[PDB]
Amino acid sequence: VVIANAHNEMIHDAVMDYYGKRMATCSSDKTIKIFEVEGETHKLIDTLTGHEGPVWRVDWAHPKFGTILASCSYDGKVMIWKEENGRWSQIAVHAVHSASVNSVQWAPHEYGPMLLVASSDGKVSVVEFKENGTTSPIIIDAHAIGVNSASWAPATESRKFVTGGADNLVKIWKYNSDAQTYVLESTLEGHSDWVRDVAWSPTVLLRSYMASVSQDRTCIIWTQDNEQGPWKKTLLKEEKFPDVLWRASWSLSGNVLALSGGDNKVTLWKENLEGKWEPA
Repeated sequence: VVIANAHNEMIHDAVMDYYGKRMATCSSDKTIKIFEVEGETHKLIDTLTGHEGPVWRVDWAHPKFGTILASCSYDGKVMIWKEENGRWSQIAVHAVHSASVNSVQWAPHEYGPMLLVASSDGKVSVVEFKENGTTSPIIIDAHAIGVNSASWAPATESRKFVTGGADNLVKIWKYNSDAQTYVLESTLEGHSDWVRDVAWSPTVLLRSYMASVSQDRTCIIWTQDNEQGPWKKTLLKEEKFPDVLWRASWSLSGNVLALSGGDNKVTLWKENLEGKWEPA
């Protein structure tokens, strides 16, 4: 179902609506594109523009609040646009960070219309969209050099999300009505280089599963069982993948690992009966 040459500039992200019927591509050309996919067809609708620097990542909001797609660019700003009347418009612009923003994912509709922003400005922001338009932002420093990922943890307070460091550190953050904002929990060390990406699973089974990919060219699957329980570092393999590792994605169900390399190859992984990993 290829959509050959969607952009002019190299593409940095390919995400779909909750109903895999409409896509969203973003590139360096500072532009994002909306799509329609059927059997093998690709209808190109609008092309989102207002981004000064290369767009990095984008994320589809839950249909619960209509059609909304958020994008983050080098321009140190993340922007969201809705699709009222089949015509794409820019609803709000979030630019609190001072430097590139490399990741932006939406919170489980349960939580609400929340967006988690992680900038290379070393900080991270949490923003929910009220009514009138003016939101109440929440920012908290998260890493030394910077921040590269900010995946969320499923619903359960009890609001958690993992961060990937520019300083090689993976962290866990849980809300706190007494602290007024998300505070640190874990600080799982493991990578020798920078944490390129970290995604948290929705697999509600007995134990929690977290993925961490990095310039150190390895994935460390962080498995923990309960509050007490510490996270068990686990090398996806006791060798190095020839190139870096940029993305890690969790399948809806069946909990399978989508590990987008850098050697330009995508690999899939599963945890056999023991607790190790194998292809698919």
